[PDB]
Amino acid sequence: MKNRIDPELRAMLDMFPPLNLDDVQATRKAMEEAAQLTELPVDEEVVVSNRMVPGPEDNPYVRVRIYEPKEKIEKLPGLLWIHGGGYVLGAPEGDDLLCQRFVKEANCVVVSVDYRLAPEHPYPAPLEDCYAALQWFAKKVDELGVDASRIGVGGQSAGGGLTAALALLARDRKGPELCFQMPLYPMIDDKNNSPSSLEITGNLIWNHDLNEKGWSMYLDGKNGTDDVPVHAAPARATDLTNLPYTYTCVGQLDPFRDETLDYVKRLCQAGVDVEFHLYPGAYHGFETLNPAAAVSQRALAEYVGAVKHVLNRE
Amino acid sequence: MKNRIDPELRAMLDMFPPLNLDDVQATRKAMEEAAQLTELPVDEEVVVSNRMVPGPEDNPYVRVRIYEPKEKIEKLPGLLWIHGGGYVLGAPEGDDLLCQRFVKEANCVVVSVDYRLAPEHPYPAPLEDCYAALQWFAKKVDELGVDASRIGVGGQSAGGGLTAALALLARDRKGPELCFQMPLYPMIDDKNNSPSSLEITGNLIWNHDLNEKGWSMYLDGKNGTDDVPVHAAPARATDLTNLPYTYTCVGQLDPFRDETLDYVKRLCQAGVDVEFHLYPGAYHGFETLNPAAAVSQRALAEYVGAVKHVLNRE
Ligand SMILES: [Mg+2]
Repeated sequence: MKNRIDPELRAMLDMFPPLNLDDVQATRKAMEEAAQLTELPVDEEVVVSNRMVPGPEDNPYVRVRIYEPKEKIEKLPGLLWIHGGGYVLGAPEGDDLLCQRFVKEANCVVVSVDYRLAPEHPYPAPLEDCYAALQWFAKKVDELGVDASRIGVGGQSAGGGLTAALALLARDRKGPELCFQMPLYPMIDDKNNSPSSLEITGNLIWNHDLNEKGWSMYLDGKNGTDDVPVHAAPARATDLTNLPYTYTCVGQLDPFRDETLDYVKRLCQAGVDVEFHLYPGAYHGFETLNPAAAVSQRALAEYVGAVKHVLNRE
Repeated sequence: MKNRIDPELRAMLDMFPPLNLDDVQATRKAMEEAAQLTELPVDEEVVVSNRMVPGPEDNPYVRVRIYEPKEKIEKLPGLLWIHGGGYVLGAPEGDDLLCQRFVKEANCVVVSVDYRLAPEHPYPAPLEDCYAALQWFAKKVDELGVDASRIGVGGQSAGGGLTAALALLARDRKGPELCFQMPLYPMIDDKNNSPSSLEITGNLIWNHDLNEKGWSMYLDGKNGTDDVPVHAAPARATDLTNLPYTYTCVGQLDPFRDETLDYVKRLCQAGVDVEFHLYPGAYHGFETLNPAAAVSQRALAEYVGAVKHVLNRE
């Protein structure tokens, strides 16, 4: 698709080998080796810690990674953050730069979830870990210096899917209150049969074949069948009423373009307040892979600004 | 729920006397008298001129209003601008401030069409006047100091519908080349039956009842029937292939929300480059009516920036 891709995004596609989910163990080991080569500096304005918190009943405690301002004088809003990786890869540490940016620009506390991964822990384990982390965050607002009426949830890709699912689950459980959801370019349609999901086939970071493998591992082979609940695949939701204010965005060359457009359309029809941005010439994860690109800098500034505006509004 | 309107947009909406299209002749006479009580915006960096250009067979001359930089030392891109007004109101002069902004920020020549209005001149008259203006603009690029490979078209509301229609018509006629289309919150679906159209019924600048009247006058009572060509109502297009790079945006509380989302989706599926922004809490024409509002300033800067980016790239 070379001619369709923004020129500032092309060079990074050649710079890294196409992702492979035929060997998930090997892919995770490779990503962890990459992570060790690229360690962030300490940012002196943001204090980062890990904590073990009670998990879902009869399940392991959940690790969360907490980012807070070095100086707290007044009560702050909160953001639950959920990393991506197809439901099968990833760790909170991968998103330290962005979480530190949300703390500094939104003046908030971020709690990032180390959810269990598929295929070892399929649905509902990853979502229940996110829900346990949200319960802990709401319960500990005293100690964190947070306002429980100003907690939102956000994430990218599979983490965006878990964000949209968690907003539905917390609504349905009269669960902790959420003031905002930011399901960025979210993996929400297990059927993998939208035109955009079918069209994106090659080395464009995420594609139809990767999506098929991630959904198969998350849903233990029930992907695409009638035996998939709304909380596993939010595209299946028919009742989107009484969900939180939503910000999302997607690149037009992301396989998730069409499911994202459809979710936005249905949220608006359900009376949910939505801001949505479709970016031209842009593939999945463009803004994380190409930080120097003008379109990446516009996209990052806008969704950091959404967190700042919505979590702090009167 | 008026609580869903952005607080910065509320005060102008209560001062807005609700539009009445039961007597279009009386409404135009009123708007022209209002215009005469206020001097038109001038700008020392922009030179404004009026020209009569050959029209369709129907209307041998069409007036265009031309905005250019005071200092032209190189070849510039061009923007054909199409004002809004429901197909039944308006004149180029109403958009002088925004056309001057495109000249100054995009460093372009703007040609704004004084198209014939419905119901006196129903479809196809308004679109054929725009097409005649585009033919003249392409023909006179050497005289205007414009690059024929860098001409776009843009407009708002009914002008956005004419923009989308003119991109289809120029494609179909192998008509002058367009490098960009900017059909902002465009009036493109004559059926007036989308969920967003039925949702927006009150005093929110444009609504279901006004939309029915504008379409009935533009299409001489054939609105909603099988007797409506794609060039009269671009929502009817099934072939969106080979259309120019598109920017569009819409407020969530605009009746055009759903038809705008659906056209964006179909453009992307046809392989057209598209940027789209949905703004929360925002009604039709918010950014023109509320220049002080933060969401207005973001929206205006983004679509002025799209003109600048797309007309000057490569
Ligand atoms: Mg299948």
